[PDB]
Amino acid sequence: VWKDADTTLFCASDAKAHETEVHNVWATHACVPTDPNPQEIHLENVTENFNMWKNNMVEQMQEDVISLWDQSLQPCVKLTGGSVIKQACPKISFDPIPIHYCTPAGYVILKCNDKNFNGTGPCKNVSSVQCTHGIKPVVSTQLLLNGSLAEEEIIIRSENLTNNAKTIIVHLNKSVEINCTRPSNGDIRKAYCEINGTKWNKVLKQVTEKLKEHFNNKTIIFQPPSGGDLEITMHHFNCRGEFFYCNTTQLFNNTCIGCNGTITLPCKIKQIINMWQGTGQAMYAPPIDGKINCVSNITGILLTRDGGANNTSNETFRPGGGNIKDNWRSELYKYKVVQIE
Amino acid sequence: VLTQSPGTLSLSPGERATLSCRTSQYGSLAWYQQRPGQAPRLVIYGGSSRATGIPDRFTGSRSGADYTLTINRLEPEDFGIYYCQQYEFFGQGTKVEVDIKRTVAAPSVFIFPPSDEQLKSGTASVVCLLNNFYPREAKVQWKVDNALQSGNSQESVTEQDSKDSTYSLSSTLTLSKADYEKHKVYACEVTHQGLASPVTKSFNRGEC
Amino acid sequence: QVQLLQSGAQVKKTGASMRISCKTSGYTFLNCPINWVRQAPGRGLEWMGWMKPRGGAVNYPQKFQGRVTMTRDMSTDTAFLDMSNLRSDDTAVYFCARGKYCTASDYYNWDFEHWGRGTLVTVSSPATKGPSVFPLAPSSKSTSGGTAALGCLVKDYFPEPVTVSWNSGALTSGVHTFPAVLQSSGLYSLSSVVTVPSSSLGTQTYICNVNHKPSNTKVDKKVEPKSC
Ligand SMILES: *[C@@H]1O[C@H](CO)[C@@H](O)[C@H](O)[C@H]1NC(C)=O
Ligand SMILES: *[C@@H]1O[C@H](CO)[C@@H](O)[C@H](O)[C@H]1NC(C)=O
Ligand SMILES: *[C@@H]1O[C@H](CO)[C@@H](O)[C@H](O)[C@H]1NC(C)=O
Ligand SMILES: *[C@@H]1O[C@H](CO)[C@@H](O)[C@H](O)[C@H]1NC(C)=O
Ligand SMILES: *[C@@H]1O[C@H](CO)[C@@H](O)[C@H](O)[C@H]1NC(C)=O
Ligand SMILES: *[C@@H]1O[C@H](CO)[C@@H](O)[C@H](O)[C@H]1NC(C)=O
Ligand SMILES: *[C@@H]1O[C@H](CO)[C@@H](O)[C@H](O)[C@H]1NC(C)=O
Ligand SMILES: *[C@@H]1O[C@H](CO)[C@@H](O)[C@H](O)[C@H]1NC(C)=O
Ligand SMILES: *[C@@H]1O[C@H](CO)[C@@H](O)[C@H](O)[C@H]1NC(C)=O
Ligand SMILES: *[C@@H]1O[C@H](CO)[C@@H](O)[C@H](O)[C@H]1NC(C)=O
Ligand SMILES: *[C@@H]1O[C@H](CO)[C@@H](O)[C@H](O)[C@H]1NC(C)=O
Repeated sequence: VWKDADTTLFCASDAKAHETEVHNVWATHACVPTDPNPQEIHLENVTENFNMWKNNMVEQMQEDVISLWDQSLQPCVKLTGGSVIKQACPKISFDPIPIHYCTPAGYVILKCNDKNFNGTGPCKNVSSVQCTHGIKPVVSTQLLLNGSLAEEEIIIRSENLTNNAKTIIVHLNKSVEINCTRPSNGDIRKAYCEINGTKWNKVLKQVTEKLKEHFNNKTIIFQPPSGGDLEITMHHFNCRGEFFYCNTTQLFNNTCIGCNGTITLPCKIKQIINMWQGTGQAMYAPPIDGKINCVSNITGILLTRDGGANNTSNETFRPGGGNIKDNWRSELYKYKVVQIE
Repeated sequence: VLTQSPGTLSLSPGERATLSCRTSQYGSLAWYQQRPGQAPRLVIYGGSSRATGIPDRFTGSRSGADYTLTINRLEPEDFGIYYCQQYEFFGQGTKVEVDIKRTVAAPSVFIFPPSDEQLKSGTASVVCLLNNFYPREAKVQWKVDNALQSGNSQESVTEQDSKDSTYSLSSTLTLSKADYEKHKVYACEVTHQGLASPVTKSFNRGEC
Repeated sequence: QVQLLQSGAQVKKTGASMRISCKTSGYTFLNCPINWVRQAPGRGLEWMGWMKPRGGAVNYPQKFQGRVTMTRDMSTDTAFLDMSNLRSDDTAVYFCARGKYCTASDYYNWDFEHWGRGTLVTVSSPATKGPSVFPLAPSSKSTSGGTAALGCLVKDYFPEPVTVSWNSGALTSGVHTFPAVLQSSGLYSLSSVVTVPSSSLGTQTYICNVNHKPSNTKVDKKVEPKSC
């Protein structure tokens, strides 16, 4: 017998103790080695309610990634008040590694195995696991990168789609690569990301079709963000320790969703950033020399739907919704912690 | 999205007010009370839960798409416009008119010609005062040489008087000096529940 | 205690921009959205959008896109509503509002238990103008029984408000000061009257004191029986 409970989880990973890469370093002291003998047990005739939007595992992951970033990033200067803090800022080795979250004695993680589970409500096929799968703590906005894919159809996740204040997480069933590079050796901050537009627009078409299922049949249209800091009006991510900000206007092209080869998004590597962890600005050193390149899988999209639209027969979605916790939610949605009684 | 009814409810203290909101869409429904010149106040949320400090004579209920706010044992301070809400959308509002009940009292009516000062400045305002009446409903009809005037006056009304719970109302007829001088008899005719026949106060231009 | 403190009324010409602040306190500003709702005559309550202090993400209905900007100052936990290219029909009371339920991990935006007091914005081509103050003289036809009606007509001012007292505050009983009316000229008018014993007309002076702070205009108007 068990019931929904929160408890402090621990983490596990395949971190190498000799690595310099900062996630490895962190995990070497914060986590144990990945479960050498993972056991997943199918719970017969058990239906369980899940709610990815109220899941303390998300809170705990957020706390760990904040801690990882706090101890790993080395900004030349950190601005918070009031307080200007200067320090050495050598370039670091930065490449997220998968982290597993595991329950301590007397608790277990239930896992939802329903192929098209949207993140809330009953799950009919439930198993128990000692640890989650390995989740890379990729911090990004607009586009979810390097995550898992939905098994079957594209899934729309939201605590309530009719509620425009709730972020929408689109879970792709096919990834689309995004290939970002700051070429070797003008302007060393200028970069760009290349996306195969043919593949992208196809997927985006499929996304609009799933959204259409949830919204009557309304015309689904994408628009650029209505406002916000650069971290949320651009697709923001960290590649090789450098902070990229890429303009995604071309990625949400309604004309090509109603016509493309390669889409190249203009990016900038920024030294002056707003920190995701806690309010405050940071300044980093100029980009490292050489070819800087990250090829990532787009595995999900965060969206916000325009409110007030009862005149129109359309629904309008803009990239961006929510906060970095939703990145973890996008991977933790299928899990919940339960206490054994 | 949200259709409220009736448009206005005119009720006495102690009576029951039943306010309806019909929804067309999904989502938690709230009711707000907005008293004149004040911010709205949440009354009901989630169809039937009462917001902090809302007296228990306010109750919300739901039948299919039809939501109702019942205000039992109405009080004067329940005067205001009530809005239902669902997410970002608001109904058009239902005005609940309720005030301190007292006995019917006819207005005392006074008419004031324009001042020589204003006249010198080229405009003529004629004022009709209806003093200390109850209930609030009153009709003023300006007449100029027996011609009923419409659309060239404005009026406003005080709040219920702290001592005697009556209202007063002032209406202002404005003309150019040139138009004012074209006519002789200026009259305001007042209709009110406390009067068996309309009351008229008048003056002839020029003679005091 | 959750508090939403709004800035004061504003008056704007058409084509101008306005900015209103909503200084929050009593909770962690970051944790939930701030909403703006306007109360425009004829149009009940209308939501203008929300703003999440984290990142300043926003959501605007289409009709306000391009003119509304919702922003914040994280250092002072203050939200702002900016609206540009104002027109006459932007005249309204603007409220900030926050949901009842707001925690570090969850919120429900829409049950607006918390409202700022409202900020009036009037948009008008009128320019500030102090009032003329005309007497409403006590007459034989302002007199019946033992009582006379007299008053002041405070005409053609912009913007609101004016205040009036009688006899520097020494006369309050029997005073009725009416709500101002907006004339088609775009100027306001208001009347203040008082009923007094008609025997006092020869011996008590009656003065209405009118104050129009927006134009820094004060007037003391003596009101006397018409010398006829
Ligand atoms: C669960 O119920 C199914 C029928 O829905 C039944 O076939 C199965 O035996 C049940 N599981 C048990 C008894 O463990
Ligand atoms: C339940 O989910 C597990 C894990 O994906 C899968 O192996 C199994 O076939 C599923 N069973 C059913 C009946 O869908
Ligand atoms: C992805 O999901 C959509 C339905 O949302 C479906 O039409 C499409 O075939 C799926 N693609 C793959 C590769 O599974
Ligand atoms: C997902 O889960 C349940 C299905 O039982 C439904 O109540 C909920 O509204 C669904 N949400 C979305 C975003 O489809
Ligand atoms: C990414 O783009 C760079 C620059 O165009 C190119 O040289 C490289 O081959 C690309 N990598 C992949 C995996 O497509
Ligand atoms: C782009 O994607 C489309 C769709 O899968 C594919 O046909 C095409 O080969 C891709 N182009 C390149 C250069 O990989
Ligand atoms: C993205 O690019 C378009 C066109 O170049 C520009 O209009 C838009 O403002 C840009 N968006 C951001 C967030 O910089
Ligand atoms: C959107 O895609 C259409 C398709 O041809 C193209 O003409 C247009 O330039 C694109 N605009 C942006 C900003 O992506
Ligand atoms: C995604 O994973 C690839 C392969 O491990 C890595 O090279 C890339 O940097 C990752 N992208 C991000 C944004 O972490
Ligand atoms: C949208 O709904 C609101 C609230 O029900 C209403 O005031 C407004 O007139 C509607 N707009 C339309 C129907 O275009
Ligand atoms: C969706 O909103 C409804 C209120 O209409 C609420 O009862 C429900 O809990 C919400 N769903 C989720 C998953 O939060």
